[PDB]
Amino acid sequence: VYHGLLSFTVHPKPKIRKAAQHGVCSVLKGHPAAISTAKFCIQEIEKSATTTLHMLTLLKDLLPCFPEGLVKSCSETLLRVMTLSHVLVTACAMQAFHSLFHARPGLSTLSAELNAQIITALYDYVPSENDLQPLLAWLKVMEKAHINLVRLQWDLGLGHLPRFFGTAVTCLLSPHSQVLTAATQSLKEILKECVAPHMADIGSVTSSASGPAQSVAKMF
Amino acid sequence: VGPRLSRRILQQARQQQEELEAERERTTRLGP
Amino acid sequence: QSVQVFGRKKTATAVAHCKRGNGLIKVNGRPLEMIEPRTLQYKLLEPVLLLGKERFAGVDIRVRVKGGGHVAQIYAIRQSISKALVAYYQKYVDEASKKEIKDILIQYDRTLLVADPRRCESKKF
RNA sequence: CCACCCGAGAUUGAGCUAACAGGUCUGUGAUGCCCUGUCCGGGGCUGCACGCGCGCUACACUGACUGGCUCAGCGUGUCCUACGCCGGCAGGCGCGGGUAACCCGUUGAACCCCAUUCGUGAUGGGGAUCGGGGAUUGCAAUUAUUCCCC
Repeated sequence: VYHGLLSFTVHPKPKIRKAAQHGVCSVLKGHPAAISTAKFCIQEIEKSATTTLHMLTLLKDLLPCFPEGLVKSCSETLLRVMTLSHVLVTACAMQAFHSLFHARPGLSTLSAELNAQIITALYDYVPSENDLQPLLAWLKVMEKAHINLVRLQWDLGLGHLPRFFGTAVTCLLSPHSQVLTAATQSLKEILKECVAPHMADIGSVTSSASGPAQSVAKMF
Repeated sequence: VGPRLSRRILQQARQQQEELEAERERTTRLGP
Repeated sequence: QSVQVFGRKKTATAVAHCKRGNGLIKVNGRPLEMIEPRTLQYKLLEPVLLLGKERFAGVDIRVRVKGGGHVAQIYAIRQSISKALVAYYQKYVDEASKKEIKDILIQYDRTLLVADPRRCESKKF
C-alpha cells in the first residue's frame, strides 16, 4: 500500500501529484518505510526531464528521514545531475541540500564523517562569479553544512573552515549587491555561533600554532 | 582618473594578475 | 617580486607588469616590433632608445591594452612601459638611478610619465 | 517620550477657526448672447516650369578596386541574438542564452595600416535614370513598401 501511494508521485496530473507529495511527507513524519522509498527515488532519477523536478521536490523534504547509507547514495545521485548544466534541476537540488542541513539531523541520520565528504565535493561548482540565482543558494548551504559539521565534531569543524573562507573573501568581488549582503551574513553567523563559544577552549594563539588554533590563524 | 576609466583599469589589472598565477572530471563519488 | 602600473590615453588603458628577466617586452602577447601601425614604431621604441638597451636588460615587461584606437593605444603603451621602469628602479634600485631616469625622460616628452588630461566633451540640451 | 534635583515658575491665562482662481454633482432666475451626423469601397496626401532653405553622394592619384592585418564608447532588448544545416546573395529550417555589469558582447565598427591592379582618360572617378529576374513584411506592394543579382 505504501508503494501504491508512492508510485502515484510521478503522475502527470498536478493535483494527483500534489496530494501524493504531501501524503508521503505526513506518513513518514508521523522508520522502516524510509529505506524502500529511497530506493524508489534513486532508480527513478537514473531512468530519466520534466519528471525529475517532481522527484527533487520529493527529495527536498525527505532527506532528513533517511539512514546513513541511503544519504550517501542520495548524495551521489543529487551530485550526478549537477553534471548536467540544466538550471531548474540545479536550483532544486541545491535547495534540497538546504533542507537536509536546516533540520540539523542526529548522528544516526547523518554522521560527522559524511559531511566532510559533502563539503569537499561541493567545492567544484562555484558557478562562475556573478549569476546571483544559485550563488546565493550555494553559499547558503555551505553555511548550513559547516554549522552542522561544527556542532557534531568541533575540532574537525575548524579544520574545514579556512578553505571556505578562502572563497568567501574571494566572492566579495562579485558585482551584485545581494552577493555581498548574503556573503557577510553567512560569515558572521559562522563566527557568532561556531567560533565564539568554542574560543575559550582554544586559548591564546601565536603565529606558530599547531592544532585547531592554526585554523584561527587562517581565519584572519 | 575618474569612475569610468578606473573601472576598466582595475578590471584589467586584476585579469593580468590571474594569468600570472595560472602559470579534470568532477568528483561524482564521495566515498573512496 | 614585481611591479604593476598603468598608463592611459583618451580611453586606451594599459597595464604593465615588470619583474626580473633578460629584457623581453611583450604587448598582448606580441613583441614590441609587431604592433600593427608600423609608421608609429618609434613612439613604441622611444623609452627604449632614450634610456638604452642595457638599462632594460634587467627587467621583463608584459603589457595589456584594451579600448581606444590604433594610435591611442600606442600612446598608452609607451607611457606604461616607461612608467613601469621608473617604478621598478624606485622600489628595488637606489633613488639616484630613479632620479636620473625620471630626469631625461621628462625633458624629452612629458607624456611618458604624466598623462594627457584630454577627453571628449559631452553635449547638453 | 517618562520620572526626578535645584529652581518662585519646566506651562496659566487674552486674541485667532477659516478658505477653494481644482472643481464636481443636474436645483433654481419666463438669466445675458447668437443659430434652428453614421457606416463601406476607390484616389491622392507633394503630382513639378520656377523663387527661397536644409541635407546626402561626387567631381578622382592625399584616389578607386581586390586581399590581408588590427582598435571603441554611449547604449540595446523580451526582442536582441549565439550555434548547426541549405543557397551565390537577399533569404529559409532547427535548437539554445538573456528582464539583463548574467546573453548578444574579450560589443572582432568605419576611416586608418600593409601589399595588388589602375595611370590623367568623363577613366577601373561618379552613380542617377532604366530593362529582366529572385526573396521578405503585410488583408493589399499598381504610381516601382523594402532587400538582392546581372
